[PDB]
Amino acid sequence: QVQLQESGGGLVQAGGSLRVSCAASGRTFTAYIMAWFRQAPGKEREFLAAMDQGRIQYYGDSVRGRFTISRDYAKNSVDLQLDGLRPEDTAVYYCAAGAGFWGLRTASSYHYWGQGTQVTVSS
Amino acid sequence: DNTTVFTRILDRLLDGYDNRLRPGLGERVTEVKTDIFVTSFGPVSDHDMEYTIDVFFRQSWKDERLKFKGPMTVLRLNNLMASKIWTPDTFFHNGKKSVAHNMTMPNKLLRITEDGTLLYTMRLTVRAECPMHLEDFPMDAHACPLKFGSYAYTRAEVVYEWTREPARSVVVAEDGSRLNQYDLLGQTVDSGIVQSSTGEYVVMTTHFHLKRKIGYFVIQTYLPCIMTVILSQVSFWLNRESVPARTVFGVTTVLTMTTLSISARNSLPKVAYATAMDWFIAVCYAFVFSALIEFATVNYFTKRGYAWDGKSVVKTFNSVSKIDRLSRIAFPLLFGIFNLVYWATYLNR
Amino acid sequence: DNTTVFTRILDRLLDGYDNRLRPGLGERVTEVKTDIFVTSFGPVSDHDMEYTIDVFFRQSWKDERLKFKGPMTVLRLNNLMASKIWTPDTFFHNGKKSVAHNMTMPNKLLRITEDGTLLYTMRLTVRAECPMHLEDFPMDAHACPLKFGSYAYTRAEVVYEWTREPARSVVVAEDGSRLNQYDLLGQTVDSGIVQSSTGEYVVMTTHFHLKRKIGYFVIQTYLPCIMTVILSQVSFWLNRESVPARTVFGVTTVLTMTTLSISARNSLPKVAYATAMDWFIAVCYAFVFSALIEFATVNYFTKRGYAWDGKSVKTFNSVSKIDRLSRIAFPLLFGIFNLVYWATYLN
Amino acid sequence: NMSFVKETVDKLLKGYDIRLRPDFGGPPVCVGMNIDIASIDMVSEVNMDYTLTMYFQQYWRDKRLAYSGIPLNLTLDNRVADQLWVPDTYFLNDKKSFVHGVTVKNRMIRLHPDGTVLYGLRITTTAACMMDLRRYPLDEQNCTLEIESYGYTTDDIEFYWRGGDKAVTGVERIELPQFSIVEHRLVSRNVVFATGAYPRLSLSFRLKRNIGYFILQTYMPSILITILSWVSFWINYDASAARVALGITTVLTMTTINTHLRETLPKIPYVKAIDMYLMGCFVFVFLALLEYAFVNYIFFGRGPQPDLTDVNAIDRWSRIVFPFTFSLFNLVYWLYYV
Amino acid sequence: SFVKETVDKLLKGYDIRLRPDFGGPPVCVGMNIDIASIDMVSEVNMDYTLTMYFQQYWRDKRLAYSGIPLNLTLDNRVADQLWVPDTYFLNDKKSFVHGVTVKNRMIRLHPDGTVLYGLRITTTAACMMDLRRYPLDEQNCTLEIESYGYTTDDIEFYWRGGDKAVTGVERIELPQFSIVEHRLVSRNVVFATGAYPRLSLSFRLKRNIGYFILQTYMPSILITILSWVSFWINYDASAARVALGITTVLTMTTINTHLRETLPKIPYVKAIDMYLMGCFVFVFLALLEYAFVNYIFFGRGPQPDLTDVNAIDRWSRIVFPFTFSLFNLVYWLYYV
Amino acid sequence: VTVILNNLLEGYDNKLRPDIGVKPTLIHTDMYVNSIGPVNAINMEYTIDIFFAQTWYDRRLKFNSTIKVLRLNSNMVGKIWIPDTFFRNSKKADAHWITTPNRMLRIWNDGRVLYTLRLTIDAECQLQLHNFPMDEHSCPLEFSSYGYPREEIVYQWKRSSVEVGDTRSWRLYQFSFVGLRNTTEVVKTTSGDYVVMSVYFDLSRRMGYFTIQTYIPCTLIVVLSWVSFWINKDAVPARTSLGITTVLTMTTLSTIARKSLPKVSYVTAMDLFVSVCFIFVFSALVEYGTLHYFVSNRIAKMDSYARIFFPTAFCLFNLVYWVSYLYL
Ligand SMILES: CCCCCCCC(=O)OC[C@H](COP(=O)(O)O[C@@H]1[C@H](O)[C@H](O)[C@@H](OP(=O)(O)O)[C@H](OP(=O)(O)O)[C@H]1O)OC(=O)CCCCCCC
Ligand SMILES: CCCCCCCC(=O)OC[C@H](COP(=O)(O)O[C@@H]1[C@H](O)[C@H](O)[C@@H](OP(=O)(O)O)[C@H](OP(=O)(O)O)[C@H]1O)OC(=O)CCCCCCC
Ligand SMILES: *[C@@H]1O[C@H](CO)[C@@H](O[C@@H]2O[C@H](CO)[C@@H](O)[C@H](O)[C@H]2NC(C)=O)[C@H](O)[C@H]1NC(C)=O
Repeated sequence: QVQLQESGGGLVQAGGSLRVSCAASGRTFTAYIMAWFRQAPGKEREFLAAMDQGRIQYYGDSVRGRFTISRDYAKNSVDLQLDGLRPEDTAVYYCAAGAGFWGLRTASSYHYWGQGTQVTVSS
Repeated sequence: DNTTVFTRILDRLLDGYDNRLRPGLGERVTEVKTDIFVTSFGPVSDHDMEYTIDVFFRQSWKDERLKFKGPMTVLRLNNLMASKIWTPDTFFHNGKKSVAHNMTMPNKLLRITEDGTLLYTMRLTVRAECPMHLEDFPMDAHACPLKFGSYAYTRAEVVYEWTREPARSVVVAEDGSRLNQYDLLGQTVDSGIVQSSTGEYVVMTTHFHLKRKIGYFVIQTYLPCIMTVILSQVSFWLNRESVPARTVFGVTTVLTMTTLSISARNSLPKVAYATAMDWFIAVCYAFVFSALIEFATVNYFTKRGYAWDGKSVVKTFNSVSKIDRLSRIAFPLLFGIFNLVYWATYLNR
Repeated sequence: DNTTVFTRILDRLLDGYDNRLRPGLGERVTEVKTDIFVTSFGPVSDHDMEYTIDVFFRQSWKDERLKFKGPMTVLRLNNLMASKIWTPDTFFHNGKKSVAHNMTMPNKLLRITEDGTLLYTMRLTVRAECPMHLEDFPMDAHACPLKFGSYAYTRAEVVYEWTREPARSVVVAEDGSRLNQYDLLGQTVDSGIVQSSTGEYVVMTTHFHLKRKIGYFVIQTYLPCIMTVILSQVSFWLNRESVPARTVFGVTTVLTMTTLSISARNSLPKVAYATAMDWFIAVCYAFVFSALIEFATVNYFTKRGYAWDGKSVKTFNSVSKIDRLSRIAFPLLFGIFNLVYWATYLN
Repeated sequence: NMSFVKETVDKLLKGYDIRLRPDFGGPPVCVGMNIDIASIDMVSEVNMDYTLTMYFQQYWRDKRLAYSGIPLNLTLDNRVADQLWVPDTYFLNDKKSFVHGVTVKNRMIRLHPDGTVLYGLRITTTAACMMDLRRYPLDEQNCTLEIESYGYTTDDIEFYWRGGDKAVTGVERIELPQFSIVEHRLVSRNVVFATGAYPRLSLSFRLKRNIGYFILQTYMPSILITILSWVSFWINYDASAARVALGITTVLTMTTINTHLRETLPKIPYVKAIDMYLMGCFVFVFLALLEYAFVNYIFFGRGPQPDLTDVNAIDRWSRIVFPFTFSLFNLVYWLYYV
Repeated sequence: SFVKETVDKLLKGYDIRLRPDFGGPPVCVGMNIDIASIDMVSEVNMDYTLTMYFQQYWRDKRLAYSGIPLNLTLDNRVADQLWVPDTYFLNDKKSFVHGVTVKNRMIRLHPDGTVLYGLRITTTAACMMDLRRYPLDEQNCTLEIESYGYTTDDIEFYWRGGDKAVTGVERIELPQFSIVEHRLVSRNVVFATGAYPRLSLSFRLKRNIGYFILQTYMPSILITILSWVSFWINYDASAARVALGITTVLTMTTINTHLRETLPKIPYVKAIDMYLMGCFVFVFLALLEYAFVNYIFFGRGPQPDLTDVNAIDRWSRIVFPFTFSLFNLVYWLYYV
Repeated sequence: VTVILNNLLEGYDNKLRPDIGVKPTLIHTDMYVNSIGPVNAINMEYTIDIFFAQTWYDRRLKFNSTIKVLRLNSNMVGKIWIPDTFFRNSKKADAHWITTPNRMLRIWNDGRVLYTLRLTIDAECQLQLHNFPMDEHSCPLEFSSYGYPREEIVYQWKRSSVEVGDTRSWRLYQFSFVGLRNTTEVVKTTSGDYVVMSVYFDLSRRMGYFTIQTYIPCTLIVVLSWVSFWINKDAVPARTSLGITTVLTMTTLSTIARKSLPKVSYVTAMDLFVSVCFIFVFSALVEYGTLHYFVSNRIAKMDSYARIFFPTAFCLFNLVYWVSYLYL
């Protein structure tokens, strides 16, 4: 069974960077779009970043210029360089992978999902 | 001396003009405004994982070295003038063999407005890539991309941007479809950034969403496989003394399923896994394989090698087999139960 | 700067140089010295009777208008200046749509020595025509020619010749086979003179001696034809009364040989005669078809329709005096024919 | 006589600006077209296209190219067409096209002494069709050729067919090996894109397909093989290995006809009119084999336990019904699709 | 402006027929490849199609400009007015630079004279494949980059960054193959004219096996097994035990005939021809087994194991499922 | 003698033909057929490789000197008026450019100009495929000027008009070169009257390949169905199964026999043969379906009649077939 195991960090100072990673196993995702998401408490899943096969970084409009997605096609993973963490970014970060049919921004196009990583920004 | 006025304007614009320099090379970025009119979304080749598209690829940018004052507010010029003016080097990031048409003249238009705002369209036939995930073949869907950007000019030099609310800046002509097998459900327009070895580039993106109509493979593959399993299940309804006849059912329908299982994966990329059509044939091959192993069991317990003459009642004759009286019900049932789980797993996604 | 003196040499070579005129136009002939390095002898197409070849086509001559006295003796120049200097109009006589490569630059080099000797070479991809006689298919051998000479210059103006003892001129790369069906058994070069309607032209010839590897057609054609004739002779060893069983031998094995007679001609151009493989199929079709005429004769003399029982000695049938001879004649005459076939055509 | 023509052409091209349309600020230039079709090469259903070779000519009037003293129609060399204004007319259906270039690039420039310019081209284009193969192979096909200016709108250029019904010639001399050209039409209209209103001409065709091939290829074998499935009704029911071997080998032969026809046709998502017939004749073969298994069940399964409960009655029934049901199948088929 | 005068100073009297340092040291052209995709790897034509971003760095002192701090990214048409190396590919059958919407070149001048000349090349490079272990084999496909008109006295090649020169290999997902490793070899080669520098990008294409199981192997197993039904059918059924073996030697033929349509005309026995001729023997011996039975009971009748008719069948029910299972154990351990 | 060429082109206008107000230029064409490639019956084409020569008189290229001939390269072709001769029925015509432009240009002192270039033409030949495969064809090769009418360019053949090579190295697989003609006609099109030269290549097919692939397997399987008349009555599964696989093979052989042909909509002479070869295969099983019925349920001596009648009625057909398509 495909497991999207995640890592990263739990707590960070407001004004400190973080690096959230996502390793994959059971399927070679070198042809899929591996993306990140964000679900605030009391709020739907919000798109953060995505990288295609051709190393093309699709960012969300509210998070552009801050985060930097980077994939590792050899180790079959995806990274998300958290940078400039405001206290409005305290949520659960999900790791997705899918072909993007009616997608690349829509959360219903990703068939494989991660578990989640509570990122807490304290001021 | 009628048309000497517009000749004087065009010669004045090209005196101190250098077509090797970006407009504002050490000043600012060059906001190129794009637009695509898809005339015909041509036939998708499964064997090459490619598709063909025929677009009017529009571009628009402001060149301040082409300001003029004349009788007209826009110079609807020839395509020769476009080769003497800086035009951006937009290429397609996943094009295999794309054609810039030039029948009968090079299909380009250049329109210089009075303040320098240019318009520059081309009629292209892009044969682009489309990475396919053929796990649910043929009941699947694909998002074939069409991705373009500058080749030499980085993010800090040329920035592409869609005109007029990007979701409605890639319009498809209703006449030209050219999709016999697939079905275009709509497009999705986005924009991204690469990190090449030379720098960041601005990359436009249009994902065309397809959906394979499965009407072909029902006629050619699914119904010849269903009607072959039924022919293997005809042989349960014969007498057990017809060994040279019930063998002909159980072996020729294997030869039929062998012909179907070889010629089903034609015009497909030789993928390293089983498609959803392969999970239908290999199970339908197992109802035909087991319809002959069943007869090998009934032949093993047949004592009397002669049929019922008719003028008697049960010399001693062979009774109707208890394996046949069960397998007249179990094999049409277990095939029908599989034929519900198969078409509900895949037609719901 | 430093390269100003080399621009002064190259501009002086082209002042008054006419590339439309042969060197030594009213004095002598132009003795062009050719050389071919075959990088890869590409795949030979039977369906087109052509063959691809990838050469370093070298040719050298003396031009007394390009002499110079510079700091260095050989100007290893760019490929741009070769379009401003007379190059001989060498074309391939049996050529077809051949390709001069243009990646990433046009693959040409021009080297001017200080006495005016040029080394204009090209990387071509020649698809020459090879007329094939397929009467011994597949046990045959071909001599596929290259023939190149000038086009506008007769033997009185441009004369071609080879360098370095002509058999050592056309050399092939040892790691450049690129043959999956044939086998290059060396080449044989020769000069020549062709009487055309516009004059007498000097023609350099090069005959590549090929030979077809038999092993593909033994697997795909000869073994399914032998294992069908053996299969059709299985039916002799059965009893006389299995008429719905021995008929299935003599009808399927005719269908099998008919299938093999079709998909064996697809490996050829559609020539209008019988190859040496068709004479194997037409005789192997005769042993299969005679294995059913035998059974139709045995069934013509069978009187009782029931077989033998495992407890008796009712009148049962005999063991078919035709069939006791057909189990000796048919396996032996097919063995005699293979010694006639495989010793006539393997030489 | 000779140097006077040489000094006249040198002053027509002196100061001639090929970047400017004739009457660049004034009225639109009227371009009249004329097509002489050489041949239609191939009409491929797999690629949904047709290859068209034609002599494509254009007349327009350019007042700058108006010589006076010479009483001739100066047919110049085709290299001057790179030094003149010619319209940027394209083909919207064009996939792949090329102007022929043997022995030179086949163009012509025939200047007239009032400024009228003839610009001929020998174009071989591979224009696309959109085929409705629901009635294949008993169908009629509409395949067009959309001619349109690219850069100049209807304010700058206007198109018309010279001799509005006799502009396209050579249609009746086209010999297609499979189709048959019924008629052709000439339409002059205007299309509106996001950049302006462009003039558009359209030569269209009505390709009716001939069925002399498909009878000998698919229909007439599928008739005779279906009739040979009916031999198992005049054969005794005791012959188990004979009435089965008819119906088993006949569903093979009705399969191998279907597996050959799929190779020459594209991935069509619907039932064609030839797939309404091969699947239809497959049922008469498949029901002729279920008929024996219904005979072989009554005499042996319901033995020791339309007319039924009788073995010879079902055969005497099926000898009349299947030559009557299949004969009604052809009568419904060959009247609905003809 | 100031840049328009600066570029014209660089290209005033710039002789593109002359190598940089034409009378002195050789120029060091450093290369860099960013592979886009590998389109199709065909065994019939013995080639593969490669699409890549091919880049070259060298320095040229004639193109040095001061004052401007920027890297002058010029139009691609100035590459027809500069010196660029005449690097080619030996394996090249048919290649082309992509020309939509323009010819995809780039010229990025640096203020010390360093020149970037990038290309987007789709080349069809050749591979002579060793198909003796087909379809269980590894391959080796190279790309021989070489200068044409300049010897090693004039030009030198090197990969930039060492092993980090060729990128984008891990992004490649071939449907048939699977890339194991790639190597970067820098050397010199000697022709009859001089010693030329040569670079080579090699690959190791290991073929996936999941296609050929469902296509060739797994049918041919389950049809060899259906020739074994005849040993359970009684020997009196002559029309039944023949129709098994006759249809099964037809069915092993149709697997063989529908395989050579998509495969070159190589003479040697592959690993799939060794298997399909191997499974043809177990089918053919299962039909000779019946004619051995039918000769003993009916020919030797009236006048290992014994010549009893039931004993030969009970012997063949054990040996042929054992020998064919022994055949696969030798096969799938010699090639895998 | 560079001075001869520079004065020859100084004041020379290559846009204008010679005698543009005086005379139609007379061009003496000359053709050397190097080879004729495969006549592709599917696309109705044939490939031809020719050396194509043209001589015309250009008074502007006169020169008074000693050399009396100027044997030149293809570097002068782009500076002299060259006629715009196109092949009227060509589809993919290509000149040769390896290693140089393969063109030849020779100028004599009286103004006569020889111009020869090597060409491959995929010409059009509408194959009337009746009497297949015993047909004879005359494939044309037509050429004329493109812009210059009859009043401006007139072509003419020479006394050595079309010259033929060895004919053994040609790529004529199924055909055989039997004849050669030429003609001169003036067509009438929209842009004037053009003088159209035409070369007709008479081609006849050898019929050696279709005998091996089609005729011999179709006859030796009609004979395969004749084996059942010697197999006795009441051999019911063997008489039946011999008469269906013979039908199954006629379905296979009729399918493959139409691969080299295009999709023609009529009955060729091969299609007449195979359709009759259905009938003797069809009427061999209907014979047994008659004989099995009317015995179990004269007619009983039908096998005594069918062993004589069916080898008679098939050999009588070959007397009608092979004579009416080779003679009469
Ligand atoms: C793939 C199927 C594999 C089945 C393997 C089954 C292997 C197995 O062990 O079969 C035994 C038996 C055979 O059934 P079947 O009726 O064919 O065999 C009867 C049996 O041998 C009696 O003993 C005979 O009578 P008797 O001796 O005179 O009293 C009788 O002959 P007669 O009365 O005419 O003289 C024979 O017909 O089957 C079942 O009971 C149903 C199993 C259903 C199993 C599930 C079937 C789907
Ligand atoms: C293509 C071959 C054509 C062969 C055409 C041959 C045609 C021909 O004339 O055959 C006659 C005969 C048939 O031999 P065969 O043994 O099959 O037939 C026996 C024969 O008919 C006896 O006369 C019968 O006995 P009877 O006294 O009547 O009661 C006996 O019946 P029964 O004892 O069982 O009751 C029959 O079985 O064959 C030869 O003598 C050897 C020929 C070898 C020929 C080998 C040629 C290779
Ligand atoms: C030059 O071309 C013009 C235009 O085609 C010719 O004028 C036509 O001549 C034909 C007879 O040849 C008449 O039937 C048409 O009515 C004329 N049309 C017009 C608009 O005048 C003219 O004859 C040609 N002149 C020469 C010398 O060839």
